[PDB]
Amino acid sequence: MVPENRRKQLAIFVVVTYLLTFYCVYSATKTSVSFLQVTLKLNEGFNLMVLSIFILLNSTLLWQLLTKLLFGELRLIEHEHIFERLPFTIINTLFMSSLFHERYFFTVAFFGLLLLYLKVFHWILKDRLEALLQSINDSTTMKTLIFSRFSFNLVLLAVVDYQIITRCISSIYTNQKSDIESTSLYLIQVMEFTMLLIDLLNLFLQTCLNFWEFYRSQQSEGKFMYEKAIDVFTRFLKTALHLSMLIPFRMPMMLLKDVVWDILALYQSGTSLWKIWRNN
Amino acid sequence: PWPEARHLLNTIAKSRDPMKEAAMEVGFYVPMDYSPRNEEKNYQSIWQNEITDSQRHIYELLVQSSEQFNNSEATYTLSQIHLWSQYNFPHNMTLAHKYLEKFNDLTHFTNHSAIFDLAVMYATGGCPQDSAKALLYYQRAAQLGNLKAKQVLAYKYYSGFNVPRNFHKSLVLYRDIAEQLRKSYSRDEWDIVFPYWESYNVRISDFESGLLGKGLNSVPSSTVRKRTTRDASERRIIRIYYAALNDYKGTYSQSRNCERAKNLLELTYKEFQPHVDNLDPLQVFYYVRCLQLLGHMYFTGEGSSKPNIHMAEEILTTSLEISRRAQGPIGRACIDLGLINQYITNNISQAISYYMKAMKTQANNGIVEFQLSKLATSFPEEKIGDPFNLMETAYLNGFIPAIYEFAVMIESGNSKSSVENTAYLFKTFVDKNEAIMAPKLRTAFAALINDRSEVALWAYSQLAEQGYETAQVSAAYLMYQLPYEFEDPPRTTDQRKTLAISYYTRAFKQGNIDAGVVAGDIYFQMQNYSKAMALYQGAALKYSIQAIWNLGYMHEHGLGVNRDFHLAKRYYDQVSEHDHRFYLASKLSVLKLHLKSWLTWIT
Repeated sequence: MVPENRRKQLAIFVVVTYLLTFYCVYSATKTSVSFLQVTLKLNEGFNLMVLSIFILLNSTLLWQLLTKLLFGELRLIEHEHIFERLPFTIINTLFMSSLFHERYFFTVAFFGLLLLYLKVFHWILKDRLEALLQSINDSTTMKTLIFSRFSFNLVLLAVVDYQIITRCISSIYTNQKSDIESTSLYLIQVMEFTMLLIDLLNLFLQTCLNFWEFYRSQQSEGKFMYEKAIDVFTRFLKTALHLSMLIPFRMPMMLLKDVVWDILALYQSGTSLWKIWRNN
Repeated sequence: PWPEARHLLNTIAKSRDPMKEAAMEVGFYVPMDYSPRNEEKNYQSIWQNEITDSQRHIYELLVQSSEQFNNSEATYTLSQIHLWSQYNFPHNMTLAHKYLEKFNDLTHFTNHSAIFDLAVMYATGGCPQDSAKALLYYQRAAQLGNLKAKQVLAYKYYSGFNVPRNFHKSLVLYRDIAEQLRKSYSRDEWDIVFPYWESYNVRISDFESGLLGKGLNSVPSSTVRKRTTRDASERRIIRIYYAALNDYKGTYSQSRNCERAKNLLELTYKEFQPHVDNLDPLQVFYYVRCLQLLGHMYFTGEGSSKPNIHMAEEILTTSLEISRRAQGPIGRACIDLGLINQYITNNISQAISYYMKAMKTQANNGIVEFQLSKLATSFPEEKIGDPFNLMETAYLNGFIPAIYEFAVMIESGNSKSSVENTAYLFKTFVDKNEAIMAPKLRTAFAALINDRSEVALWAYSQLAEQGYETAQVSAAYLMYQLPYEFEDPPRTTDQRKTLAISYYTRAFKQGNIDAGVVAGDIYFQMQNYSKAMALYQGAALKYSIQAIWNLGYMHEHGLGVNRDFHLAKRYYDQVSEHDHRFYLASKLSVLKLHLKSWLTWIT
């Protein structure tokens, strides 16, 4: 996580960043006439890069503190999962950001950083669920209080993503303007967000399945069958929504990139379906 | 005592305009505020230490001659010393006034230059100002037949400033002035080639950042010429050509030198002629360009005693032949060819051919259309366009005598001859001839770049009355510039500012934009808040961004209008829309607005 010398380097970095940004702001200020001129001066390349650095650093710090607040402290397994799975999605965000040129620069990185925080949250939530399953204790039942804590985390994520996706689809429906590229960007955000939502639904059904199993074992077929059934069901939901959304737009690149893995998952689903036929 | 006074004064060389001495072998400072105490004390110190004792002696005997006897001729020269700061003496504005008063008593309204200067000082209130005496003196100076006086009267009657508006008198005066100016030219200079007088019509404060900021001012910067530019053999031709050019077209810091460029061109041509064949890739381009330049310089005669027509024609035909291969630009070459064989020789058909071959070129400004119109007038059976159309083209392009001829044609015929158009034409011509009306721009720059700042203010102030918007903006800027934010405003008197405001206002109404913004900001600083809206609206109507944002700002605070946040956000949308780079600022402003809104929602 954070070694002490890395924390020292972090302190150095943050303080020199604040120093740089304050100095550049003051310099651009005292050599200007009006607010608008100093804005046009800050928009210049070098100071622009410095301010972007400042925003990025402060945003990452805010996100790290929010992580500390929600998930408490992270385990080594979670941190390893993160350090391993980050670069793939990071390069994917690089792809979708470089998909759009200087015209679409700021909001793209904005929403990309947001969704990045969201997927990280999703992965941590999944691994915390797996931990809760391993560390489960039958001394008490799956009380409405511990289950309420965990499902409260879940519903926080669900509601925030739902509000964002609804705001975005409302903006899409309202703005049938000439910048169809911005609407396509919005729909890409919708696609990523609903992929995350389907991840929520799958994990939620897995949690309710395990809780109902707990309920039956305490009060009173192989669960793997129903687990695989729900997994392939959610994969069907994904593929259906991916087609129904990307076909309308008629995208040449995102379409194939998604559907190749969709049909590989469909091959695996056909294998599991044959297994079901075997147990049918 | 005056004879020996003159014999001594003949040995001081009143002033050196460095723009010329810099031709044998930067920047400057403008002040920010003004205080009569500092000026008087600087004057005391200069009189104490700087003046040489010979100057003490000559100046004191001059004072004696001017006081004891009403010499009426030491008076004037002492006036000119104290006013234009010549012979290394400093500027005083009150002593000049007193001495001009005495001079005007002596001459009983008979010397017109003194009357003009007195009228200027009575209208500027430099020394209070009163328009009545100023206008009376302008009339009296028009009586004697002084040109600048008639011009400033015309500009006054044509702009509606300080008197009701009238077009008839202005048109009459402008026609008279154009008549006199045409009479001032000879037949050769007017027909063959126009004398090339360096232009210093630029406004100040464009060598520096600019007015109201950088990259924010709508009107494009006006600095036409300043040190034009863009490996052993190659760079040699580029360097030599750029040396020649920058030595022909004089710069602002350094004026022109001709004989140097002539000798250089002659040498390089004579040494490069034998083996031109091997310069095929690009050197031929600049080589033939140099040939064209040297040929034009031979043809005009500048830098030499007299023109050499035959040598010029030969070199021009050779350069044309060389340009035929690689098909380089042929503008000036064919232009000058058509010029020569039309007047020097009488072979006209080839001249018509050359003109028609050079018409569509870029290097021509207005000469071709002028020659064609005149020739078609002399021989109409050639069926070569329509002279009226030729004159329209020429005038639209910017050739000086074309303006006069086009005005004559458009007044002589209907052709939609609204008096406004004729007045505008004649005014543009008078303003643009610039070689007899306003020569003092050069003197003004000379005084500026040797740190004598006040006299530059005087000169530009005198010019601004004549209507040269550039002089107006320069004078106003020298009297008040916009201060950097979070810093004290200037410390000058009220009269200074109430004159600068009028100068900026007229500069705006003439067609310039930024002056309106600075005038609004001045009224803002003086805390009027009433007339500011007027000027800011007049600037907004012409799509000026800073004006829009400032109007929004003044709406949102309680001044004038009372806190109509709706129109405030509307104007912020306006400014965010009308341009691109300023998105962030408009958005952050609306954000501050909404923040104030929520903090008021709390209470």
